[PDB]
Amino acid sequence: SMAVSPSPLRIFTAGGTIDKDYRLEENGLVVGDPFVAEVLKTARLAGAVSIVALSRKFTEADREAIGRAVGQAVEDHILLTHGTDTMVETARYLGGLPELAGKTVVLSGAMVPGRVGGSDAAFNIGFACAAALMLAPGVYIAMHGKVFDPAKTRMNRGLGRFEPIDDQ
Amino acid sequence: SPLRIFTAGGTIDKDYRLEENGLVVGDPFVAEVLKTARLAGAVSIVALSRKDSLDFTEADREAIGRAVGQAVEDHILLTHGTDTMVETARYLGGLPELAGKTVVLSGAMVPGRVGGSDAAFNIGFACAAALMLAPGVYIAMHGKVFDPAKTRMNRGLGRFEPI
Amino acid sequence: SMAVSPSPLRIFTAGGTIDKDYRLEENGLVVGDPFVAEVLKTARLAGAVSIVALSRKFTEADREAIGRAVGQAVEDHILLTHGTDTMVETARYLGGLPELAGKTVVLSGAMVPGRVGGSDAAFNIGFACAAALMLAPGVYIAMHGKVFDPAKTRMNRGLGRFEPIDDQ
Amino acid sequence: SPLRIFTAGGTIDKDYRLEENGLVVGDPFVAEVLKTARLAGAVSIVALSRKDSLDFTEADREAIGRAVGQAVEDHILLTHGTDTMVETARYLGGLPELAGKTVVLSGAMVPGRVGGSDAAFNIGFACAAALMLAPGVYIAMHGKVFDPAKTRMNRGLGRFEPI
Ligand SMILES: [Cl-]
Ligand SMILES: [Cl-]
Repeated sequence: SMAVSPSPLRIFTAGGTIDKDYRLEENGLVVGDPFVAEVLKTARLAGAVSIVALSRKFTEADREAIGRAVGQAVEDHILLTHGTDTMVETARYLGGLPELAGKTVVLSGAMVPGRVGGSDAAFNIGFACAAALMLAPGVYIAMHGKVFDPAKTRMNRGLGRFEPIDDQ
Repeated sequence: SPLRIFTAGGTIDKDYRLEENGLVVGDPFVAEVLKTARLAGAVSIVALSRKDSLDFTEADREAIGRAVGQAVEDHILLTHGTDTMVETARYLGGLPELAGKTVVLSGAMVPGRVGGSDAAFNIGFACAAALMLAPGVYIAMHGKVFDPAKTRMNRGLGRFEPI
Repeated sequence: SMAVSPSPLRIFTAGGTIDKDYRLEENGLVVGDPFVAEVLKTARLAGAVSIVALSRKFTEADREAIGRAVGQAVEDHILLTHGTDTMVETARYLGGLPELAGKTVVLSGAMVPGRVGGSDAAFNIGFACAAALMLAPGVYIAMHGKVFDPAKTRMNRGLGRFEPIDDQ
Repeated sequence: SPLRIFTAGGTIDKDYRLEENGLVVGDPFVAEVLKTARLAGAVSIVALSRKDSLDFTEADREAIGRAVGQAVEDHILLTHGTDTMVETARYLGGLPELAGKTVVLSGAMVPGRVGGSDAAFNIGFACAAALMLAPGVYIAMHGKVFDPAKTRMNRGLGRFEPI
């Protein structure tokens, strides 16, 4: 009965801008290795986090595999790192799965790749890990130091941020 | 909810100076992290100290408490050295003046301006904790929330641990 | 007659991978501000270096403007930061201009953008600045910790480096 | 020409350690810069010391001289602390054993592992200097080549300057 640190959070990675990295062959960026693993490596965690790579790019098949992976996890606190362009569509899909009803599921990512100077990625990862641990069960987007309801959120391209959709 | 951030120095903020041939407490690293965070909402940062957290007196903790009480915000982050973080947190937890606020202390084991630092992760985690936790005083480090009354720094592990 | 530090090196910037940076609007890299200025800012220079931006991308017109700028400089030590894909063509062009005959002219750049993690850029800039100051008059490519003769150099794409062309 | 790199410690190599609550001389930063330099040619790196350059004795300088003499390479870079860089350089310049070699000393005013360091620029500049300069001993810092016999560190400027 010595103390055992639990590992209540599992992270799944689905690619996106957060993970982009330069390749000579492409003369540009590709979706690379998961940047969340780099951030957690130096986080001096008390426990650990289980990080599972799902994809590196989006068909209903791809969202369905994500829902299967999230639903089959033993953990009830889940972070999914993802591209911002279809994050709302994935989040809305996950919110329709009854098997997620007792889980806190947070999607996050970055507007700037983690491997590019001046990125929001490390901040967003810390914020989203906490959100996944602390929010009540449901599906959320955590970006810009804010929690978003997927049914009432859109990307504002001129602003470069997600914004809430006001009730009419 | 608007977040108020206070900076009290510590390892997180250390930076190299030629004159000292070593590290000193420099400008608050939380401002560098939040500059690139693309924040959607209400934040402001206030400097309180750059003094060594080992050199904080009961008078210094009383002045930090009064400064946090000056904020009308009910969500507070205080960046601080880890050496006496538990002493400041326990002091703040005893002030009836702060009872409606969520106050989170955080910092870093490695300076933000040194390679391989925990600082940016800790700032994001602690900002969320200050917005989401119920009223009280907490330490947010190591991807965990600690109760100050039941926490110590374990120098053998280089981490806070529960008592 | 107190000591005055000379500024014998002038730098011209013509863009390339070295200067690439992420933009939200593009969802990828563009040619950004000159990365050589960022490196020299923290170099604690004894003197200074004059950095002039020429272009951010290549027509004979573009090479001709570069030759005009280099030939009109008062300095006899010149570094041009440039993309690696046509560096040999620019260098060979400059080597044909008699008005450059007393100048040491070095071209350099980076295989990885300076603003991406793990870049060769800062090393290449320090190496190329020294090369421009120390080599005898002529036109050179300085990359990979090596000096290349433009008439006897090609990019080896499989290798990701310039290589010499052996005499037959 | 093959370059041999020797590492004698100094600010360039400093890194943060929890146990010290500050910087110590860590692993050689020149190895980190050259790992990403995509080098075309012949290089090797040899560790000599992590001892404080202020604490180098005449015996230590004699041992650095003998170590540089063990290299068959005629192009040498020695990374070193700036406090006694001029003393080591002047000592090496007097060794007839080294007369055919180009030996360049360099380092950094800011540790390579601290943000805003001169280290990577200084390493690239000093590698080129070691390949290109005529036989002799030099200091390569601040984008300049210094003659050790005619150089001092000006602590008021934070730069080497000619005498
Ligand atoms: Cl791209
Ligand atoms: Cl220190």
